Order: sequence, then C-alpha cells, then structure tokens
Amino acid sequence: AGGQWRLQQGLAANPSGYGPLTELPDWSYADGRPAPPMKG
Amino acid sequence: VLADLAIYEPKTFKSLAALASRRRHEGFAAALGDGKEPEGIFSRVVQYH
Amino acid sequence: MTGKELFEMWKIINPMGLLVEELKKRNVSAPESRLTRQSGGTTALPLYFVGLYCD
Amino acid sequence: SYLPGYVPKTSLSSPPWPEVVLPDPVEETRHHAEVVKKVNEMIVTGQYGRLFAVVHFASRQWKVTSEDLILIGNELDLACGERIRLEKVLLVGADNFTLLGKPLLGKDLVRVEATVIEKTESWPRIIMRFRKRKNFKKKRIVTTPQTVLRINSIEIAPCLL
Amino acid sequence: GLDVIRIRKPFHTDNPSIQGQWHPFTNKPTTFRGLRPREVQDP
Amino acid sequence: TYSPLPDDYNCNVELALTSDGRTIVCYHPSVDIPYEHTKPIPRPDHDQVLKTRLEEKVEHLEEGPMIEQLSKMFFTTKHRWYPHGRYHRCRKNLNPPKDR
Amino acid sequence: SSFSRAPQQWATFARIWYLLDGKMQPPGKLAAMASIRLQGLHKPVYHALSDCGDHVVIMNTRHIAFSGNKWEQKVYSSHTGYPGGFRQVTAAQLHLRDPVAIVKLAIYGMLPKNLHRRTMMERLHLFPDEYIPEDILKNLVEELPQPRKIPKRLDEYTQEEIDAFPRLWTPPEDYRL
RNA sequence: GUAAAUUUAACUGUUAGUCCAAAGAGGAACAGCUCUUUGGACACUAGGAAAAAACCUUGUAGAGAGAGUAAAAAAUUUAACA
Repeated sequence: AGGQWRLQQGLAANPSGYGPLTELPDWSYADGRPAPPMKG
Repeated sequence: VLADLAIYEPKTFKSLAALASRRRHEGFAAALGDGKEPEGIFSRVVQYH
Repeated sequence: MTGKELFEMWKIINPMGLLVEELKKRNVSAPESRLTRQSGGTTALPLYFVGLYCD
Repeated sequence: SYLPGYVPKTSLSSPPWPEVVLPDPVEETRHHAEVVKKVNEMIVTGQYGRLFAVVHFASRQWKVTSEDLILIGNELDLACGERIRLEKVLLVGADNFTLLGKPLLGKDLVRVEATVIEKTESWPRIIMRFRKRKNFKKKRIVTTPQTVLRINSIEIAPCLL
Repeated sequence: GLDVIRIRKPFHTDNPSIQGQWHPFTNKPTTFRGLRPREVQDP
Repeated sequence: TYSPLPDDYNCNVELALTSDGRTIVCYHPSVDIPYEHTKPIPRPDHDQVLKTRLEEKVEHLEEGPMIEQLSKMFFTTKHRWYPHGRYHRCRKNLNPPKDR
Repeated sequence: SSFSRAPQQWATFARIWYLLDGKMQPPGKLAAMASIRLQGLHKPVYHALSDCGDHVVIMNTRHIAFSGNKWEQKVYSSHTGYPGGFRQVTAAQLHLRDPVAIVKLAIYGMLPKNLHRRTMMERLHLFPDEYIPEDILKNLVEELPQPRKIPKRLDEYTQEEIDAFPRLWTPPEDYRL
C-alpha cells in the first residue's frame, strides 16, 4: 500500500528502502555510547 | 501493530481511524480544488534530506 | 507482583461492603447499581455490565 | 430564479455522500496549539499511568510496554545484562493521549530502554525439499540465533510545545 | 536454562492493554434509558 | 464544528499537529456512560405446615433428548455433545502452556 | 480496564444479538451482513478457531424485495436422491412455500464451506412478519441499518417537496391528457 | 557493454519430444494428426489462470508473527408516427 504516493513525495516506494526508518541505528547504549554500525 | 492496537488500545485505534478519516477528507477537498488553495494541515509532508 | 491483579494477592469477600465503607470515609454518597449494558439476557450465555453511580 | 448550473434535486443530482466542511486553517491552527499545550501539561504533571510504545527494531515493529519481553531473531553483539536504548519509536501511548511520529518520534520526546537477559538459539527448524531422491536422510536442520530483550521503561519528556 | 523448544510468540507481556481490552460494547453508543431494539418505554 | 468521527462512543478524539509539524498529538479521554442511558438493576423475584423440601430437580434424560436440550440451550449442533474415543481423549494435552 | 481476568474474558468473547429488518431489502445484502456477524468477522478479536460468532435476527423475511426479474428468473434446484427426483422451483414459488427460505439459502451460501457453517446457522433466527418471540426480543442488543434505502412512493411525498420540484414543461392547454 | 574463449591432457553420461506462438510444406485451410524451420515453456522454484507438465508472473537456494509489488475478477439484450 502507498507505494505510488511515496514515489510522488520523492521517497522510496517501499518504506523499508532509504530514509531514517531503515538507515538510522536501531539502538544505542543506555549511557549514550553509539552502537556499532548495523550489518545491513 | 495496527491489529494489536485495535484489540488492546481501542482509544488509540479510534484516533488512528479519526486521523485517517481526516486525511481522507483533506484529499477530497484538494481533489475539488484546482491547487490554488493551500494544502491541508495533516496533508503536509515532512521532508528528509 | 508483576502482572498480578490486586485481589489475586489480597483476597476479599463482599467487595460491595468494603466499597461502601471506603466511600463513607471519603464522604461520598452510597453507590447505586445500574445496568449499563445487556446482551442475551434470556440465554445460557448472557452478558451484563453494571455501573456504580455516586450522585 | 436559478443559477446557470442549478439542477433540481433528484437521486443522482448530487453525490450520495454527505458534504463535509473542514475547519478554517487559521482557526484550526489555534485549536491545535491548545490541544498540544493541554497534552504537554499532562506530561509535565505526570497525569499518565502505564505507557506503551511501538518500536522499530531488527526490521520489525513491536508493541511494547514496561516489563515486556521480545524475542529478537538474531544476535545483537551485546553481553547479557547490557542496557540499551531503543531509538526508533513510531508511537508512544497513554490511557488518555497518544503521540505519533512522522514517521519516528524525536529522541527528546520519548526514551525506551531495554536490557539483554538471554542469548540463545532457536529450536531446530527442519528444512526438507521433496526432490527426486531418497529425501529423509537429506533433511537439513538449522537453528537461528536469538536474543531476549526485557523492556525496562518508557519515559516521555514534556517537549511537545 | 529454559527448554530450547518452540516458542509460540516472539513476545510476552503481563499488561497487554493500557486503555482496556476490546469487548463488543467498546465502540457501541449507549441509548436513552437503555432501551433495546424494538422495545417500548412505559410498558 | 467538524469531527472526523462521532464522539458519542468510546472516547472523544482531538487531533493536533505540533508547531514543528513533525508530531501528531491525540487526546482521547474516555466517554463515561450517562446515568440516563442506564436501567435500574432488576430486582430478583397458606397452610404450609410441613417443612419446605429440597426436591431434587435432577431428571434422567436419554442421550438423544439430552443432547437436543444442550444444543438448543447453547445454540450449537448435536455433534460436539457426543463423546470421542480413547485415542483422541489421551492425545489431548492436559498440561497446556499458559501465557499470563 | 482493571476487570478480573475471568470477567474480562467473558466480556470480550460474549455473544451479541443483532436485529435486522428485511422489509423491501434484497436478500443478498441482508445475507452479506448476516454472514459477517454470524462468523464474528466484525470483531477485532476474530479468529476462525475462536467460536466468536454472533446471533443475527432477521424479521420481515416475507417482505424482501428482489431486484430485476429474479423472482421469475432465479431458480432453486434440489434432488431428493431418487430417479426423477430433481426439482427446480423459482424464487417466487419457493417464497410462497417457505417465507424464510430465500434469505436462509442466501446466508447459507455466503458462509464458509466448513463444519462450522451449520453451527453458525443455529445463531440465525428468521421470522416472516414482524413477530419475534418475547425471549428473542429480550436478547436483542442492536439493530443494524437496512442495507438498501427504500425509495418513497409518489403519494408519500410531502406537498412542500412536490412544490420544491419545478414543473419542467408546459402542457398544451387543449390536450385531453 | 561485457568475461569469456580457444588449445592441450584425460574421462563420463544424456540424447526414441510434448505443448504454445510464428513461417512453410502434406492431410480435410480435421485431430492432443504428418514433415521441416525460428523462438518459448516443460526433467530446477514459486504466484496466478477453477482443478491445471506446455498459457501468464517469477526465476529457485536460510530464519522473521515486517514491507513494496508482479501476474491476477469478461461482457452483452437487439426502433417508430400516421
């Protein structure tokens, strides 16, 4: 759903493509230390 | 998640339904408009770079 | 006590009696019972919702 | 006595759906500020009980709350007991209010922390393809690495305004 | 130390609902005097 | 004014975007049932020289009539009321896993 | 909601009684609504293995309205099982013989083709003409809206509405009519 | 644009063609029929077309209680004034 609308906004057709939802880190250490980059 | 919300968070799900209904109405108004008018408040899309 | 409902740990009898006493201490009026919802009342599997009203 | 585009009322004269008039943008913008302020005061005064949130973790969305367990389907390069922050919160909800990200809520607004309590592997998963041979002795078994996370806490900060 | 066997759900919660679990009356409006369909007040 | 949905059931929904426009705020307090929309609790319900007798209202009924009574009372078919053999009875797990 | 576990489970899976009026309604549209309610497909807790169907009560089944010529054209066929036992009757013929047959068959076809179907039919209560047993009337919880909007007859139009509509043409004053 | 090709040293097995589209040549401008040619599919997967070797989508290597898609639902009721 919403693939064509997302393309109209310049986003990836799939929400799992490029953008903060996928590329940003999933987690970080509770003290604030950044996690290692994810494999994907 | 939406199915889980419908069962365990009915108030939150009604809000999501209200939000979807509002956005649907904004789409209807825009379709009638020629584009001269401004876009709906909820229609506005946040951009990322 | 994670996940446990209060009365599962604290066993009470006649909750309505305890409720009336606690409302009195708070000066609230005695609760009135009414039928908020009802379904299949004349069946083996009925459902009833009872609401307590103060004033 | 009629406009040039006047049509006598009939079944098909106008659309069947009821006409909807949306609020005036200027007036609605003022109302939105009042609602955001009201909800902000509830957060400031702690007028909420248990909170739940939707987090995006390991390509997945989890409807979680405090003390919950989630079984992640892979290893996480963390020792057991390590406390992490789940940084992708799509939604945080309370009894009386819900905050929605577009698509993710800001880190300032909501903090979700979890702990690794177990690192293990799944039960053996049989893989069997019916190729043109004696299949039984050719069954493959795979076990997938898993991580159990406990949701310690969900905290919202008064930063809506 | 728990048995390494099939786990039915990849999540466990003791508090699944914050706003109240859905029931058939969750989204039904109430009616004046709780009258039923085709019921007559002042019988 | 304008409401996306009716507000007479479940909760009253107020939708508001934040000034930055990156967050949607929903205020949804519960809608308490009005006292008027409720019914009063239904009140439940001689030469008797001899004591009242607790006569047993337990009447024997044959399998066919008994199943017909059970099926009508619970609005089911007759099949579920028949027994099954030992093979299926013993197969059933009497210590099933329980989640909360 | 802070209910006790057993009461909470009872409320969530409780059976609801729905009332449906069949006057001047097409059977299929009545059947489509009844099918969903009889299966529990209208509940967010729906699962096929959960027996979450609801009760559906349909009145005025004798006053259903078929669109088109389905009264004559629509044929219901059955076979007794004996040589020459094939019987074919029209919807009109079946309706006179059994006022609830048409709605019942329409619902039966829509329900899933599995062993749960006959159980779902037990929760279907079809009544020909506005009479419902008192016991069933006391169960009723909600009345579902009629799927088809019944058009008003010419006589049923109020004078204000008749005046509000314009006179499109000028009839010749010398015409007999 | 691509990454394969030839040669040398050894060696083994498969190969009795079905349908679809196209062009011919024989039958009857029949056959799920005869012959040849071009391409495709079928002994490698899956989705769809009612069931479905041959049509369409898609290629095939695992786990997921995530997501975007592909093919993918048949239409139609047939005049006249004196």
